[PDB]
Amino acid sequence: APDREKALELAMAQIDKNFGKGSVMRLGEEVRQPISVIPTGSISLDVALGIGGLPRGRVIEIYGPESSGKTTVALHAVANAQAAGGIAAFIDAEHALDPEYAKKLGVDTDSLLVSQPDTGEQALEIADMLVRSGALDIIVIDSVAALVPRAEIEGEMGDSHVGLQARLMSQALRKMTGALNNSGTTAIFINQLREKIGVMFGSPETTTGGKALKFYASVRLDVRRIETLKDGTDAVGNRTRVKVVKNKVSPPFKQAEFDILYGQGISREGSLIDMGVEHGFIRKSGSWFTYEGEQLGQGKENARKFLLENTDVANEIEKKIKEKLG
Repeated sequence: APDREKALELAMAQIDKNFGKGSVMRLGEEVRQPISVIPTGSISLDVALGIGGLPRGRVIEIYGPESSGKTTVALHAVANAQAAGGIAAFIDAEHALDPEYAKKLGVDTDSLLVSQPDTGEQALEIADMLVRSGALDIIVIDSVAALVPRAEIEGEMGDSHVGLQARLMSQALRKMTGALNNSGTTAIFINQLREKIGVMFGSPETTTGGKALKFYASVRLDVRRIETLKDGTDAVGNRTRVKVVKNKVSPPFKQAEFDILYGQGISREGSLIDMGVEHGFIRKSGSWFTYEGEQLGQGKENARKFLLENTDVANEIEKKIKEKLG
């Protein structure tokens, strides 16, 4: 009771000191303030990070099977970082990006830097100096599994005696991190995979590069698709679930879900309905959503419709959901 809580709180103190920001931390803390934070679009995922958005000046890794929604976030994370006089850079190595879409999210493509490395070392060296500049305030290495070494991509082997794509990543991230912090340029890395089977086995290892990325990232996000959608017709989109499996700026293991419409991507509107009920700020009168008095409609997408008609009631519902959490 006495000397205990006393010796502990003290001990941890002696820890964070010679060990980064919050090395140790109880899963039920309040967290301080990393101010610099990029809205991830989805608010659900925002409070999830505890800090409300991606911690600026750090390395983020969004990993998950295909069709999940990794970039959608990343992109948004850019659409926001941008709509604030920010400069974004997109180190593409998958040659898989669709402006039309990234435009409907809020990215200023025309003003978006987008390189296309021919080798791994290249993709990373670029991001390095393209970081020192203190200009960029967010870069997005698209596809870690794609950062193939000059070697394997130069016939001379595919491996033979190495761990290159691993030795590679490590080397980079290393001198790549110290520089990120200074320039305060948060860096997102997209990881590619294939989903579960009830209980995970698979390859938490890595696409031989992410091994290091694990220890260097300050936040890691497990973006898995949970279930598709419908509303009379066929399907307007996927609902996705993100499990923040690591976090050195707030408590980890938090959850967050939200809708990705095949059209506009994230569904702010609907993202409110969900957190609207979970926070009582809106109620259900039997599949008939209603916000104190006036009903929104029968069915999430219907209330989404109505919520998508008038910005006011929305900004209001938003207004409250945010004050009940900070």
